[PDB]
Amino acid sequence: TRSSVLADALNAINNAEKTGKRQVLIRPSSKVIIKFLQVMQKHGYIGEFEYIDDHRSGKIVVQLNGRLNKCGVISPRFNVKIGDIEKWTANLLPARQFGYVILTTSAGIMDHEEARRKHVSGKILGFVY
Amino acid sequence: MENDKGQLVELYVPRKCSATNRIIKADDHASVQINVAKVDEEGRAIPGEYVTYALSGYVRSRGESDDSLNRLAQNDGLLKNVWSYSR
Amino acid sequence: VLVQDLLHPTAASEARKHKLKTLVQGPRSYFLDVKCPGCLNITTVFSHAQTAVTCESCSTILCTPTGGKAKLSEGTSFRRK
Amino acid sequence: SLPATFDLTPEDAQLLLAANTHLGARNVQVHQEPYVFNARPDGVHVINVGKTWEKLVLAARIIAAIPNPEDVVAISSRTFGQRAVLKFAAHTGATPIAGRFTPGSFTNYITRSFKEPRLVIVTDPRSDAQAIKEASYVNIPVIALTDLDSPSEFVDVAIPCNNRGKHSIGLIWYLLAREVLRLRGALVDRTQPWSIMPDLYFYRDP
Amino acid sequence: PQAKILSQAPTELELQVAQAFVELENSSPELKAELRPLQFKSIREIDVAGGKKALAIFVPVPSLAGFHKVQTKLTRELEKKFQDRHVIFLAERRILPKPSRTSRQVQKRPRSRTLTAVHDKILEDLVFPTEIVGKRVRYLVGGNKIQKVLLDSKDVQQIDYKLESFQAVYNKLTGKQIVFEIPS
Amino acid sequence: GRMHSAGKGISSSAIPYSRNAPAWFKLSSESVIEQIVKYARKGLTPSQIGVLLRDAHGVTQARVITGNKIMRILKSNGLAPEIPEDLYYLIKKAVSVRKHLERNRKDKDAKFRLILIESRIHRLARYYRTVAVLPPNWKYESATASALVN
RNA sequence: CAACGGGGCCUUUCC
Ligand SMILES: [Mg+2]
Ligand SMILES: [Mg+2]
Repeated sequence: TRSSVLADALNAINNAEKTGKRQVLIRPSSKVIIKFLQVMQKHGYIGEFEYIDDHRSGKIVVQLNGRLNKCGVISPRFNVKIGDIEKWTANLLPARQFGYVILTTSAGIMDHEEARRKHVSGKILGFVY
Repeated sequence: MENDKGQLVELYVPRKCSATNRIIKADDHASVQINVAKVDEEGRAIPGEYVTYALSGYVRSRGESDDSLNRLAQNDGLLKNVWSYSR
Repeated sequence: VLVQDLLHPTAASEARKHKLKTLVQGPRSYFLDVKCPGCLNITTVFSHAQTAVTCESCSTILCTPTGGKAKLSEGTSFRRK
Repeated sequence: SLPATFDLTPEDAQLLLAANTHLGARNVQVHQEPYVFNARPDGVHVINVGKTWEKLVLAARIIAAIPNPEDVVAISSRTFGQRAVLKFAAHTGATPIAGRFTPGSFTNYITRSFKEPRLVIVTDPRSDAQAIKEASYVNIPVIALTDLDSPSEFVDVAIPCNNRGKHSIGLIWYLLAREVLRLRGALVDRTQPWSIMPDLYFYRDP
Repeated sequence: PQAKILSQAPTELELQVAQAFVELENSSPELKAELRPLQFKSIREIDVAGGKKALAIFVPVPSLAGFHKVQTKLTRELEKKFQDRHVIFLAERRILPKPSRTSRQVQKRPRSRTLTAVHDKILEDLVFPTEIVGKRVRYLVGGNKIQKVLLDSKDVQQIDYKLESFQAVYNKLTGKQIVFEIPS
Repeated sequence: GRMHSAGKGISSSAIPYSRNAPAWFKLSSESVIEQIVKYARKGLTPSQIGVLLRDAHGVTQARVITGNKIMRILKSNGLAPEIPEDLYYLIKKAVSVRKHLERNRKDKDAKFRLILIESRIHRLARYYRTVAVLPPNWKYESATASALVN
């Protein structure tokens, strides 16, 4: 059954990117998906996304701009320490100068750059580049 | 990509597809560059004056180059009722 | 494709799609005012009725259940809500 | 960008209607073409002749944008389009390919072959898949007369027309040649019907 | 009577409307049945960009059904009484804050007291006569979110001219960007 | 889906987006509640109460019109059943299969189906015991299932 | 003067 709606959403976005579609519909569009999409949009990997509110869990339509190489989740959400953030980035990212590891922290969902300049840690949530 | 003191150190800054915004590689021999002549004052097809679109080998192989060209053309003008956003 | 308005699909496409596969799901059924051969009430009947609806003050069947939409007993006048 | 003079006219609109260009393929239509107007009964689909004209004008603009007329190659294997491409390359400075395509004409840089065009026009992608394949090999743009069931792979500019009809084939080629000539300036004003009468492009077996 | 419908400490912000609320009641005895028992509370004015102001008449909302039933017929009377003003009836709904990790324990924080749900009900009360047919939430590239509300074609002609007033009042009440449209 | 099969059915009700009663509905909330209590006194389950209500009347959903679900209304009025309705129907089906099996002893397909139905019953009863609908010592017994269904 | 992080006040809410 459905175990990670964030994983489903990111897989759908990855498939749409690989096929060259400039828009994608994802369901059921949870808050964690909203925050992940917000981080991706703020870093410019996706364009505008709009939340469809049916009285069910909802849907999200994202506009893709072709700048996304790959977004995916890390399941399970491993606990990541300050020293382990660097190891995760080295393992997951194509280069040290771009790409983003996204964490869910007590200060909110944010990328590893914001985590390192806020001196916060948490559980790993995904990546984007 | 540039080094310190702002010098462009990467050779061959590459083109991108006008439909998918992906890089046109040096070996992508299925890609095309479509130039459409400009028109003013009853035609005459001004030589050397073009509107340029890049279509990638992936789009062409998927057969989406036609629809992508329709959309891009109509976005730039050049076509009145061919492409519909809603489908 | 590779560009389409997923947020403003055509009404024809939304009518063609399955009732659950539309952008926002909703029922395709409706309700009907049936004029009974008697009087004193205009009877409300579900389109996809499962029960053989009878008159409040009579003994005629208004509809017979079917796999999908119910029939109308072959004597009926019906308005759609 | 194109004025109402470039816009479609009733005379060539009714010319297309007589040529039956709008009578598209049967319920089998490739789901890559929104060029299908409302579906006519008995299965045949009506092709939007307005979109046909607009795409033909765009393709003509591209052909006229190609600097050297000899670097434009018109390709037809079907007899319904062999005369069309021959007369097209007669009126325009194009290079015709009628009959067999002698595969290796874009690769294989040897004699008797290896034309190097900047553009290729094909009457039917299904029967001219070889030319389209070689164009995809050597970065050649493709304009194709595509019916609602014609494949769109490696086809850049699809002009919707009936390809079961020699009338539609000949008239579409005639219109393309006339319009590209008008862009080139051979025809000074876009009000004359270019008196050369459009039966030069129809195939005649007897 | 103002003394009858006080429901709060008398203030000049609402004295005029509470006095005018008696005149139609006196001149329309047939409206006594549905208008007599209902009673309102503090009313505040929201500036609109078109130089107008909107009177958000708040009610403690035990008896919101009465205002809903009589609202379509005294709204026009109220803008006739005083122009340059858009009159809207809102409920007064308590918000309980979401309990924190170190907060004290209160009993279960009913879902009707949540900030999201009360804002949805505020928007419904704002557009009472017209039923909402859809909602969307647009997250711009800049980072701000705007809520689009899709309204049905039926009965919308009583609010078609005060949609901007609705938007201004909602933005003042919440700080959240709203846009109304009627999907045709 | 299809807990005890390979089916992939998706057919279900698609209740409306609107959370309010339709504009053409004029019956009172108390009137529909009285109809509900009358049907329950007649002895109908909530499911068929809702079906008959929606068919012979204009009530699209007692939940949207009366503001309460049908089983909740029945419990509030003191007409709640001794066991939940779905568990009751599962136990009735299990009784029917067990009786059909004790006749003629050779329907191995019936034995398999009875195993499936009893597993379903045990899962539902476990859920009900966890949510405290059923007593913590409640136990489904094949020997008394008939005496419990009637 | 720019960016980044920290804290507090109302906004129906408290440290
Ligand atoms: Mg299982
Ligand atoms: Mg399924």
